Amino acid sequence: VVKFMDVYQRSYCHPIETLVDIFQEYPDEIEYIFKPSCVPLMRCGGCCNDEGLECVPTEESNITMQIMRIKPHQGQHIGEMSFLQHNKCECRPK
Amino acid sequence: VVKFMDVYQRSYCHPIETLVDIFQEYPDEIEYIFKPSCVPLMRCGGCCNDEGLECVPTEESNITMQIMRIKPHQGQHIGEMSFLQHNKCECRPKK
Amino acid sequence: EVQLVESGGGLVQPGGSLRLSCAASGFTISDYWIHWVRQAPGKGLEWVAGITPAGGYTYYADSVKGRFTISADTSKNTAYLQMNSLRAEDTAVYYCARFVFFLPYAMDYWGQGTLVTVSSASTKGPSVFPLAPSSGTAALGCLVKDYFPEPVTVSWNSGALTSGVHTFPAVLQSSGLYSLSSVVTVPSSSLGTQTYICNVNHKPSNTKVDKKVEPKSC
Amino acid sequence: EVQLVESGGGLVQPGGSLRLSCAASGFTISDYWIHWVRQAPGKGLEWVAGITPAGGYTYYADSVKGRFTISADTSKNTAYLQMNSLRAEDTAVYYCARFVFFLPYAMDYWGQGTLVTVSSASTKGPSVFPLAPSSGTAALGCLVKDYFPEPVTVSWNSGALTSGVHTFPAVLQSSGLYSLSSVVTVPSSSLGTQTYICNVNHKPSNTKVDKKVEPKSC
Amino acid sequence: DIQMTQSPSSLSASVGDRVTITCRASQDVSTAVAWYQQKPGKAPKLLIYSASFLYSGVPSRFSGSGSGTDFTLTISSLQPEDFATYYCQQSYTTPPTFGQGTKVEIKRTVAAPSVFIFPPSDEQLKSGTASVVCLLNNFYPREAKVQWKVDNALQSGNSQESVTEQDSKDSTYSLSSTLTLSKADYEKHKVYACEVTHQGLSSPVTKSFNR
Amino acid sequence: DIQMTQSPSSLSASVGDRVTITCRASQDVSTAVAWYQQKPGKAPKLLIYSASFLYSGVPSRFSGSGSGTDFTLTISSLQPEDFATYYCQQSYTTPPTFGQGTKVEIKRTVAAPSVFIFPPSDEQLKSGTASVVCLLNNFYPREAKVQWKVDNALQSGNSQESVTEQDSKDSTYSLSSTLTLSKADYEKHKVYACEVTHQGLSSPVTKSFNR
Repeated sequence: VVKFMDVYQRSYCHPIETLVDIFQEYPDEIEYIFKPSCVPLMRCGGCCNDEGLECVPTEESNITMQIMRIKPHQGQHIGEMSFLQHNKCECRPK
Repeated sequence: VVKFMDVYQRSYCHPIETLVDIFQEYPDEIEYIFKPSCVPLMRCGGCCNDEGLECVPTEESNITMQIMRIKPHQGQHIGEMSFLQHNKCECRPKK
Repeated sequence: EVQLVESGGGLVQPGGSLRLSCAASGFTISDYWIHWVRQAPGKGLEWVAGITPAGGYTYYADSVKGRFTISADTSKNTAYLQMNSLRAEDTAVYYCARFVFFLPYAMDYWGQGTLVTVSSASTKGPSVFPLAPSSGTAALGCLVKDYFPEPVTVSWNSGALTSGVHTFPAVLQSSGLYSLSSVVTVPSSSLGTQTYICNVNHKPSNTKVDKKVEPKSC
Repeated sequence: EVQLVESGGGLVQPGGSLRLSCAASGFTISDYWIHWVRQAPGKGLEWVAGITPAGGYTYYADSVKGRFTISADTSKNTAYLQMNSLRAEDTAVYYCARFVFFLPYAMDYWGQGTLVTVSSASTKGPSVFPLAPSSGTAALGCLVKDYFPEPVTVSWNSGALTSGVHTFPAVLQSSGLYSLSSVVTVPSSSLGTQTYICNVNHKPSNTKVDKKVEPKSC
Repeated sequence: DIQMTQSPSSLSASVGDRVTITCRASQDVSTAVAWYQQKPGKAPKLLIYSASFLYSGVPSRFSGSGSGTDFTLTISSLQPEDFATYYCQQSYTTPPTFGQGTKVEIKRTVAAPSVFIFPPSDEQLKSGTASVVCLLNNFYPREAKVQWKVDNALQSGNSQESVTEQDSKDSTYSLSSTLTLSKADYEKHKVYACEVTHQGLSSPVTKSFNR
Repeated sequence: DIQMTQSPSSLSASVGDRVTITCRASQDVSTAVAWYQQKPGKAPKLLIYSASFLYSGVPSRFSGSGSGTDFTLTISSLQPEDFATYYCQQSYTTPPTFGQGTKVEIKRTVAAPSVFIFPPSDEQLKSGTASVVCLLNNFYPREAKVQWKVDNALQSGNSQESVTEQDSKDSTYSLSSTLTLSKADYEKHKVYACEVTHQGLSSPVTKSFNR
């Protein structure tokens, strides 16, 4: 049974690993299909417990992953793609 | 630089810790505000790399958590609330 | 009746320790977070310690970090502030207070305060001296001289007389001892037939004194 | 021309080991997953080993798990299939093939296959005997008797004679040795003036025979 | 790192006056502000929570308003009992802080002090030190000048003062001044005089006795 | 755990016939099915990927349809070179599995075998045993009966057969039957006969030699 303060601390606005579709980070590349179609990225999430307050980043870094770029019915190559990550988060008014 | 097979494996349908707002789990309790307003649950996420395949649970279990139920301008009490969690996941064809 | 009853302050050595109790009654303490606010002599309220809503982490004022530690025994329904290696500038009235969500971000019940006074000096009881009336209405009183620490209490005819009473704040003599006055106006026809007695109490030195106050020889 | 060249098979004792290579030319192997498929004498294709789209884990057939391990050396552009404590029922032709995403979930290039044959027996080269014609058209041939393991190759007049040639599937004699016949039809006017030589090759024993075939005494 | 600045630091207002205390947070904090009244020495009391809500029990003449950085305690009609130090507090973004406070006193008409002097008790003289006490009684405003004279020689450095908190019915102050000197010094001087100057006095009043 | 069941296991069809092979997954696998043609002993070749797409370079008569649990290979007009074992394969939901396979043979007209017999070599007779070979050349159907006689006594348990894969130009088989026995046995009998029976023979053909 998870104690009140455990839940509160663990649920409040931090960076958490988050599965993000690549297409949405690079909407311009519709000719392509990617494998995997999504990546694990540290992104702000959780509750501000407060309201119109909002859990946003205040510190970012880029991370570079090896991803398969597929041209359907023609070819496939592993190249490198870079993705935005979130190191610190904060609860800010919107 | 993350190697292809790492990303692939780490990104594929599994249970991953997920931050879920309590109100959406419990739509009927709008007279209350909860603290926290969300909880960390293990839920199916990730990609099936495939398509109208979908990442759904095949094994579930409950977990009980201490949540503050608040009646606004009147009072507050820490109660036990129960939440669904996902133990196994699997990519399954859709409808 | 909900209330918060603190205790356990008083006089400590510099470098000594104290632990304040904040006992809840009429409610269950585990459903709240108990914050601690203090106030130095003639200065504003400074927030001290408490679990904060942004992150749920116990947070401490900079001026206090690593010496003060809140705890709580929910079977005693009490919360504590452990205070270590006390500096002279910790000297304050410490309040505990009920931090609440239902009245968003507010503190609705407070304890009465405990005086914590940090000094290497020692408990001294007061000398009590009459302020005899001289020459419609006349003034008399008691000088409550040379006591440490605060506080002192003063009443007149064991509580019967409150009209006209004016018990002044203590002031801090250059010797390190405090001294205050208590004074009362009464009818001049009454003096010499009526009995006026001040009742001094200085709880820290276990000292209680009743001085009769009458017009001097002449 | 993209292709996969395998090698590394041949003969092994039970409990012995072997490693198959699957070399890529004309493309870069790190962009693909190489799977392995095998075919035991006159049975179906059976999937053996390879990384799998649902999860990206190396997966193995149950009959093979704990003994077979794939791997790869990208500087050599080569995939390997290590096979350990091999049993009889691992006897088969092993194919490697290129699993691909751009043709979703398909294998578009395959290796030629290698025969892995698991047996305590050792290499035996064939005896080659004429199958001499007798008395429009006549038949003649070569009996390629008593050899192990497969395969055996047979040609006629060093490749020049290919029409009317029938080289039979080897058959496993109860002795444990293979035997086959290769045969050819020719015009009967031809015999006794034209020369017919069969060229037998048994690469496992490094044996290479040429046998002139012509009508016996008569 | 967040601050809270109250305006003004202090004010005097007549019974009946609309009083507005403002409170300006250097960073945004929604409606997560409360106001507390604190009577001298006593525990603070919750007046207003979440910026505009009136804590149950509190009289209707207290109200709160604002969000973001600027906030306002209003008292529509000031009562004599309302003298106190008012605080805003923020508790929503760390660290929780208070404003400096706004001391409210009640303005009322001028009232001259009644002045009395007390020589030192005979018992105290035995102890070897000697306290002479001067009482200014029930006067407004607070600002009064109290000077000690000994054989008509103005003193300095050898006295202390204390003031009473404002009366809650007539809104006056009271003051005690204690001249302390050794028995010896006391014994070599005859006239001991207390000289009060106040706005309520057309000229300075002097109360004195002879040893 | 997933299975794939092709129908039929096998078939004969004429040059020109539409030939439909079905494949039945026991669970859903989208359009995730490939079809491979394998000629005997040779590496499989990809025909169709993603259930319906024609792998570049493969003739247009081959086509693919289906999704879920039922898929279909179709050869619109069967050619003589299309004799093979055809497989569906499922490689999308682990474990990857193949169908059992479907052997296609080319149905063509009846063709009697040409029958020949060979006596053992003098060379072989030195090693102490003797192989007597009989050829049934270029015939159809496959099914054929070969009997060995030695001075007219039927043989049994001492002969072995092999059959040729179907000819890609003229769709016939051939068959070699080998009679094996000791030199001693071979030396005490005179007549050696091969008795073929076929659909294309009105009555059995017998080719023989006298040692």
